[PDB]
Amino acid sequence: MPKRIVYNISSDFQLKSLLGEGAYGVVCSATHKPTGEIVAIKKIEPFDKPLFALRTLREIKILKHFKHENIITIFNIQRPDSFENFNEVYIIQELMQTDLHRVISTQMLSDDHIQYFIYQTLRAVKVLHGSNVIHRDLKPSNLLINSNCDLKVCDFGLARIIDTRWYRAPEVMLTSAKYSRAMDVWSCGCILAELFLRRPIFPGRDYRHQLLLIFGIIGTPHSDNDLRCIESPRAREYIKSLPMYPAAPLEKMFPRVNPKGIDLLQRMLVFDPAKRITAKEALEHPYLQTYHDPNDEPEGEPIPPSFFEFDHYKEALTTKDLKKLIWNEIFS
Ligand SMILES: Nc1ncnc2c1ncn2[C@@H]1O[C@H](COP(=O)(O)OP(=O)(O)O)[C@@H](O)[C@H]1O
Ligand SMILES: [Mg+2]
Repeated sequence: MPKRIVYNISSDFQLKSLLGEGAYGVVCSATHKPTGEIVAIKKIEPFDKPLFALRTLREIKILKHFKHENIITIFNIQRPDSFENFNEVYIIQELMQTDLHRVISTQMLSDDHIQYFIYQTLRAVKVLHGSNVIHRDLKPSNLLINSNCDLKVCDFGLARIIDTRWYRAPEVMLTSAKYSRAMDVWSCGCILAELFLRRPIFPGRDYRHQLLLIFGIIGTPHSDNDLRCIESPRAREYIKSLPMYPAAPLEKMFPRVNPKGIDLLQRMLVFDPAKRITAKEALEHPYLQTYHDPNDEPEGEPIPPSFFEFDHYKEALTTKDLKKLIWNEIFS
């Protein structure tokens, strides 16, 4: 518990350990004295840029609205004592043991575990997509895991309601990419790839490098038909200035990996977003039959765009505007 970590929270809590520290959030476990229960508290200081406040608002509205076995459970949100003093947001949630990035880099995983993790990740993506929400930042560190391997997705601040570059879909990097469910499926494929390979599959240093590593594996879109899904004719030019790589032979690349797993993986890492398998289909794929239960996979209920009506504001919301919005979401 670095001393330089201060939480203006109810004294009922005793900070125990530091679990994460970024430019947006800081997460620590903490004991709740009245019950003895250990929890996790995500502290956010969102009022220096509108971007951080928008991210904060989207994240708590999502966490307060969604209830699903594979979505992190929120217990409550600290109640600020006054509006003037309100400068930090403290989200109190169920404590999880670790996250998938930590497991992947510290554990050898059996096939059964890889199947179960990717399965739960897809089950969460399905309910979000069914509710017309795309996460947009799916990666192993945002997949929380506890001892019995239950997985729960977290970090919902970048979500959007429809209509790290290492896990980003190519379409997102070639143009003013439209938000689509397919970009989450692409990240899911990068995560499945990482589970098999035991390290990230496309660790690009920059945008150029990233595309280089990507086509290296899936094949360079050659024919016009392939590039017709790319809006910016210049973007198409860029692609053509690339080597014409052939789709790598994954069975030979991952000789110790379950073939069905390989098959599912190639249906996810497809250049053309429209040709990418959907979350729902992926749950129905043979690789996951041990876990698939079409009567236990919530389809979701549509959320209107007005749920984040502020994402469409013409004259960009002021920080004070955003502060009242966050405050009202906390007290409701
Ligand atoms: N509920 C939780 N239980 C245990 N660890 C957590 C929990 N929430 C977050 N963490 C840890 O904190 C890290 C960062 O949290 P995250 O919510 O993704 O915030 P950030 O926006 O900073 O990435 C995670 O990668 C994980 O290791
Ligand atoms: Mg995160």
